[PDB]
Amino acid sequence: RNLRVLLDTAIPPSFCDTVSSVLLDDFNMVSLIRTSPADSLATIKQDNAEIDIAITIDEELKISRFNQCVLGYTKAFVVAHPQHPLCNASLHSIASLANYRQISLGSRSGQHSNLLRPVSDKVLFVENFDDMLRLVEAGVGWGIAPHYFVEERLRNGTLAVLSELYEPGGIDTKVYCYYNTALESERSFLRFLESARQRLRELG
Amino acid sequence: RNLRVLLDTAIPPSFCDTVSSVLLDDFNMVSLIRTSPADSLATIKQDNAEIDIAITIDEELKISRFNQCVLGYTKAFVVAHPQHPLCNASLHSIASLANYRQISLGSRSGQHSNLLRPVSDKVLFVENFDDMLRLVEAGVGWGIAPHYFVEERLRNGTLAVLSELYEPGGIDTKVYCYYNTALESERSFLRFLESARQRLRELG
Ligand SMILES: CC(C)Oc1ccc(-c2ncc(CNc3ccnc(C(F)(F)F)c3)cn2)cc1Cl
Ligand SMILES: CC(C)Oc1ccc(-c2ncc(CNc3ccnc(C(F)(F)F)c3)cn2)cc1Cl
Repeated sequence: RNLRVLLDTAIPPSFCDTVSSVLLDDFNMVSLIRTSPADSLATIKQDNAEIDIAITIDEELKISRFNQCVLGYTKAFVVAHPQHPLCNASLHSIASLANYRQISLGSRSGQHSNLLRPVSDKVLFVENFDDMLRLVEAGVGWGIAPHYFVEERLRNGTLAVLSELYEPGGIDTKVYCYYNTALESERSFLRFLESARQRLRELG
Repeated sequence: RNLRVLLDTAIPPSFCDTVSSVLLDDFNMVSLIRTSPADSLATIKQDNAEIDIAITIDEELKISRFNQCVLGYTKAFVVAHPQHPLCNASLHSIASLANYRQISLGSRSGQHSNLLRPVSDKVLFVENFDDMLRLVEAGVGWGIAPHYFVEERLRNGTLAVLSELYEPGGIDTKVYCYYNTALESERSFLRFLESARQRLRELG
């Protein structure tokens, strides 16, 4: 039968690399789908999408018709222009960053998870990290981005990090894997889980 | 828009690993499809399948509505049971292997490419390498298989190689990449080509 895997934008692509390497060996067709973390959960719930596996950071225990396991952790950072105001203060709190503009990830349904619910009251919603960064690089605000996006930008100084007194080394965020009940009865999935887990570990 | 990549069974899975790693970065949805090498070409020709990229070993310059490039080489071997008759003779020719039973890959359309057209006159068609090997291990005949299938079997002695005076180190077979004209105008594809090429090289 056909499979349809979903990976949110927070998960780096070299992960879907190793996901498809494994699943094809014991399948016919594997469809990889990318979505904003704000849209990931809402997508699988639609019975119309026939999503069989979802791999995202958003959290929910009330998801129905699916199950839930943990694959590992990804990494995120609070970034802002190097000359952005809050780099002068090595001691900026949540209530201090809530008074500036955040570049959040707006959802296509309007709902906002407790995960990606913006922190600031002055917010400017986007649908993807590429646009979140095009703004943050212009100094329009700050935002929380995956490590793989802000990796190059941080090394060459186009972009600085604000989240080091909060959590040194970046904000670790669980990657979860929702999966439809029927795949419980199958090896390859268990083989995929063990490989996906060892795959997210190697990214540290 | 949506993409649908096709990989034949002769190409190992860790290759579709690196194919999807690259394409997703600059796409929304990538669908990976596995097919017997005998069925690969016939599939893309069907305009009903909406195949956008095909990656197989079968050869044809008259393919219409597509283009054609070369990605690298895979490897194959002529294998047979270790106690199979033709291991006694270190000097078996094509006309000597044509008198025994071959386990070929039959096609769903009946047609047989000049590539996978069986060599022997006594042939037993299968649709996949797993069944080709279940027979060859039983000593029902010999067959031409990809390196990644007969890798473990050869190391632990469950299966021997007959194709070393023909071509030492295994029969190298070009992997090609057929691709629809519209993708000519795009970077990621050129980025995919250069990565897929360096990916098949690393498998040597
Ligand atoms: C420096 C300190 C004073 O400020 C902050 C520290 C931490 C947080 C913070 N909020 C939400 C979460 C939940 N997880 C994510 C939310 C959004 N996106 C992502 C990802 F980028 F991974 F996709 C992950 C994690 N951390 C917010 C602030 Cl403002
Ligand atoms: C030892 C010698 C005396 O015998 C032989 C030597 C070589 C050949 C031979 N024939 C066809 C081709 C074409 N390429 C493939 C055909 C089928 N399958 C595959 C793959 F496995 F890769 F998918 C590749 C290559 N080689 C046949 C014989 Cl009998």
